[PDB]
Parts: sequence; C-alpha cells; structure tokens
Amino acid sequence: VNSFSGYLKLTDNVYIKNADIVEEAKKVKPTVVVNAANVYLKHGGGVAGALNKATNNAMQVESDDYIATNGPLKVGGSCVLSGHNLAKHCLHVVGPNVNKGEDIQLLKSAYENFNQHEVLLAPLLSAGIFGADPIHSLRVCVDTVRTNVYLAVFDKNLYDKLVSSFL
Ligand SMILES: CCc1c[nH]c2ncnc(N3CCC[C@H](Cc4nc(C)no4)C3)c12
Repeated sequence: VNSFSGYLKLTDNVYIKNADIVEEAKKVKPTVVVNAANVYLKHGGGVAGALNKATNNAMQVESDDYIATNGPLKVGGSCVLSGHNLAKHCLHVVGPNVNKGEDIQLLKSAYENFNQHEVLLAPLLSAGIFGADPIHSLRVCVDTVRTNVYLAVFDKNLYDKLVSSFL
C-alpha cells in the first residue's frame, strides 16, 4: 500500500491521473519524482521548469554543479539528484526531443531508467515541449517499465484521450 490517490489503473504496474506533477509531488512526497530533463539539466520550461520553480531554483543550482563535475547526460540517460522539497530524490531522465531531431527509438532507453526504482511519480517522457506523441509515450512506458509508475498528466483533455485510446 502507498499514498497515491485518484489514479486510474492501466496495467499491473502503470497508473495515470490528471494532475499537476508539482502539486502531486508536494502532497505525496514520493521517494522518486521523475524530471523531464535535457542533457544539460537546464530546467527552463515544461515539467522541468515547473519542478525547478517549485524548488526556488535549488534544483538548477544542484544541477549546474552536477554538470560542471560530470558533463552532459546522454539522450536516453538519467541521473539521480535531490528531490528538494518535492520528493526524496529526483530522477532526471532525458527523453528524445523531437523538436531537436532526436531518434524516437531512444524513448525506450529513457523509460528503462525507471526500472531502477520500485515506485515513481513521473510525467510522460518526450511529451509536451519535447514534441513526441503522448499516446506513443504511454505505450512505450507500459511496454518498458516494470516497476510501479504513477503518471501525472497536466492537461485534462490529453488525459481523457490517453485513457479513452488505451489498448
Ligand atoms: C509545464 C508542464 C507541466 C507542468 N506540470 C506538469 N505535470 C505533468 N506533466 C507536465 N508536462 C507537460 C509538458 C510536457 C511534459 C512531458 C515532456 N516534456 C519533454 C521535454 N518531454 O516530455 C509533461 C507538466
């Protein structure tokens, strides 16, 4: 038993809700919140900009130190950093950005990072400003992630299309 509420169960291990991941995060304090990161961990907009703003820019300060030490992430890769006031940990995962021409097949690799964590609060990778089809992202998610994932979908209209179209 865990503390997530109001989710619809899609599969054995994947759940979905219409929710603001920031507000969902501040209420659950999950062990892991996933950030929709880029390779530079520049949290300017989308999910990342929202999570970072909610941390009072502390996520960005920590991220800049991480990059200065380690260099950029790989597309499809991830790193674990602090969750600040939102979660114990933030898993920054780099899905491919279609608006940069990155290979959508890397989306499966991106979701594989979720399997290193037993339970996660997460957005749909490569959705939103990353330019992928969210219906496809949900499919790859269901077919790749084996751990328990609670997907927060900000847009109510999108949430309903994803549920109604889910096979
Ligand atoms: C500000 C956006 C936001 C606020 N609060 C949220 N809560 C859940 N999801 C959210 N996003 C919508 C946009 C796309 C994003 C997915 C994705 N961005 C990139 C790059 N690649 O994928 C997810 C949000």
